Amino acid sequence: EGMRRPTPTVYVGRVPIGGAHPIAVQSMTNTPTRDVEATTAQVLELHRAGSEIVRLTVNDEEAAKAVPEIKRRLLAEGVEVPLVGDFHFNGHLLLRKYPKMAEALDKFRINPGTLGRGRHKDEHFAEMIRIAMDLGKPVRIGANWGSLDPALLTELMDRNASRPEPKSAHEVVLEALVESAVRAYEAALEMGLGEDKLVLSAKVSKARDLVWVYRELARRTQAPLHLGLTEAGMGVKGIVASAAALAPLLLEGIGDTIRVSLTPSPKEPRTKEVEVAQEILQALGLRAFAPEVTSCPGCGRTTSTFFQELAEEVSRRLKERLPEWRARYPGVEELKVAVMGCVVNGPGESKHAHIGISLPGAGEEPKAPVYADGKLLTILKGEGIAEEFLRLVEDYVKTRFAPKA
Amino acid sequence: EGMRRPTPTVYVGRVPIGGAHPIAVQSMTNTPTRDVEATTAQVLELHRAGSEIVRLTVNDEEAAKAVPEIKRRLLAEGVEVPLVGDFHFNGHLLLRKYPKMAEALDKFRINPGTLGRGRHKDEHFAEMIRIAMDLGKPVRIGANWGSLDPALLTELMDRNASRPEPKSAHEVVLEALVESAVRAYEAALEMGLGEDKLVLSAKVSKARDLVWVYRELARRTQAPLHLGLTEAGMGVKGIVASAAALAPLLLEGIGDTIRVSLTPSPKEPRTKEVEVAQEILQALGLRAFAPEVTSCPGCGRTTSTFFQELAEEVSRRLKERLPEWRARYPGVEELKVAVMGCVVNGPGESKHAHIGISLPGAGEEPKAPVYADGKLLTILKGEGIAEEFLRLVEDYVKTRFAPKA
Ligand SMILES: C/C(=C\COP(=O)(O)OP(=O)(O)O)CO
Ligand SMILES: C/C(=C\COP(=O)(O)OP(=O)(O)O)CO
Ligand code: SF4
Ligand code: SF4
Repeated sequence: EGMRRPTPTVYVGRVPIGGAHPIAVQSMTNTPTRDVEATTAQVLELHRAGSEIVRLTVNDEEAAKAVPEIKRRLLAEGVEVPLVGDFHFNGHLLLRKYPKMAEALDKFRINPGTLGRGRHKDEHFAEMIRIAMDLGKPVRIGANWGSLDPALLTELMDRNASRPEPKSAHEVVLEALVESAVRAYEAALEMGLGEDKLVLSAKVSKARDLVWVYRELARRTQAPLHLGLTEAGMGVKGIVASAAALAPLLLEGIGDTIRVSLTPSPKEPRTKEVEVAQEILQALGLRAFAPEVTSCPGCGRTTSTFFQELAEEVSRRLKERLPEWRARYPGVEELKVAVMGCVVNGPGESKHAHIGISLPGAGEEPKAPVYADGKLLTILKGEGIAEEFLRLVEDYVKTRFAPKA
Repeated sequence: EGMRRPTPTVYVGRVPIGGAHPIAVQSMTNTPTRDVEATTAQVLELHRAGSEIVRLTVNDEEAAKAVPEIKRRLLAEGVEVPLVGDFHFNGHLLLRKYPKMAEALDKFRINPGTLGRGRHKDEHFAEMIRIAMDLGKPVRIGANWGSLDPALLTELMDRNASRPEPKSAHEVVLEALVESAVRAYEAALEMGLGEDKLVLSAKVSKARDLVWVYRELARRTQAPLHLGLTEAGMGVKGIVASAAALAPLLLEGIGDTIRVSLTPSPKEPRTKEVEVAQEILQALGLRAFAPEVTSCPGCGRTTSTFFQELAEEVSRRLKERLPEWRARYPGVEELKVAVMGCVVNGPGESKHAHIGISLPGAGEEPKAPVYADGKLLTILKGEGIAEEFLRLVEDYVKTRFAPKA
């Protein structure tokens, strides 16, 4: 778009991850995995909302035993969404003990910071890779600075201490995180895990750090990169931090799949993080999921209640019509609609949309121009402007995005 | 931090804008400017929420007649927030006819696309600039692709047609927008408007485009830059788009004041855009407005309702106590609190905060280790871990951010 950083293709189930493929949205469940009903339902829900890949924790024996049945229930519904198993501390134990789960999973996640501490640490690593290789499973090697390999930090602390100009302890923590991921990645390649089976990540919780980190990742490896700002937080803060962190990197062509790590409000659904990941990619023109509305903030030049109501109804109708438009009209995901408050930027901004309307603001003739494909399509006056506009959009979508050839 | 693109300082009222100064948050009212009662109220509201400068439309005579009164009322409350006047089409008439309005304002906004169409557009431009200079008022020359100079687009469209390889119609639009701001900028300086009286913007409604644009503006001029994604839209979309548009630029050191162009929902207050502007800068470490919470998404390894509720309670308490902490504890705005769901990343991430808590996972003990200043502080057990942690948080602040000198 672009342009994309070159990487081999990693297939997570039927979903290809890589530089020649769309950046894939994924998310993670928060149901107890031992609860097959709750976990199956949420996987469905996340998949429904647009999660192309879904991760779940496989944290103990009960969780592992449920994974085949969850996978069974998804398949019985024709739901071929890929499951990634999240493993910490005991990943080698469960995968060994439970081969039906290892087989059920479509990808394993390994954290090089939660393997175990020492010389059995390598064995756990090697066991997990071996099982992936025997089954032909892809692996994510994912570092996270909340669980940084202490031995590596020490080693780089030692290294940095004797540089002619030592770097800051903070910069060294980052170095050590990158180094954890890269060295684990290179160890897996040395064991013979194919380039087409290995995804990397190395997450931190501050936007400025994360850009540093993934720039080094991209520089030092060829692997597709899983990008996210971990422990993003709640509400507006969590949404903003996630977007601000990922955007500079994505605009640089770094990132091949993303997850947004929002803390849900108790009154919020787990599908919200999917919404955010989608809006990030679409805002950067890197994906198109669903029609969008470009609207002005409204100011003293337009009637506030009228305007905000019109903008809200247009966005709700688009969302309403989307399930039908997907089936009927292929390509409708790229639809861009404008709703503007007055003649200052109304017409101009409307012409940058597929279709748009500007209301007459203060000082203006009581008319509301509608533009389509850059030129005046018609002029609305009177009551029922919202529904009139939405009829124009409906016909527009039918015409521009109709199936052809 | 950084580093900041160097610029002269432009004082908007008492608010300094420039490379040597904190990036200033601003906003814009949407009340009828002629409604003194409504508009004074909203300016206070926005200033209270943290808008350091507030813009209001001055679109007509009635609007103009109100601005001196609005300013009077703000000042009688000891509120010295700078007011920016947004002018289109008739700025020269209003500024000429209503000199007290000209004086009451703290800054004038000019749009080079809404001046008039041709050579009287220069006369309108010059009158406004001349008035600004006589009063020593700062000016923003703000271009917007929703009101792009049509003669300018034609010219560059024609010029581009004769390049050995013409650019797309889209890229030229961006070209013309830069050139509109750049040309108006050099025109105003040639008129003798001071470098310390000139701020620039050139806004588009698409992130990737906005990055290209402000990179060009930054390169071709020396002026402080007002940065924003115009017509950002509603809800999560508008929030994400604003964040993703501004972050790449701010991280590059481009941008000296920001505005977030959110379309409010009818049930949301005009202050949300200020909230978002705040979160953008604090996420990138550029400002510190208020304590923040770093929290995990939660997963199958912890109990959802408890974790999400506790995280919420922490964030609400921070918000509740800040007015008190603001007076008592200088610097508390930098406070970072972590709330984590389990032992995998809990301790690590917590040790990266000022104070944080690691909760007991689905592998259980109702007890939660608390970290402060990078090390283990204590271990809470039993019921009321939530309330006990928050008492620890209050005590932490009382000690860490205690009065000094
Ligand atoms: C579950 C977990 C961390 C946060 O979920 P995250 O998607 O923020 O990070 P990671 O899993 O490291 O990619 C364990 O590292
Ligand atoms: C009111 C207005 C535009 C939108 O408010 P904006 O702050 O999004 O854009 P601008 O004012 O052009 O910097 C007039 O261009
Ligand atoms: S389009 Fe008009 S009403 Fe909307 S923000 Fe711009 S000037 Fe104000
Ligand atoms: S800290 Fe624990 S509960 Fe939270 S997301 Fe990470 S692994 Fe899951």
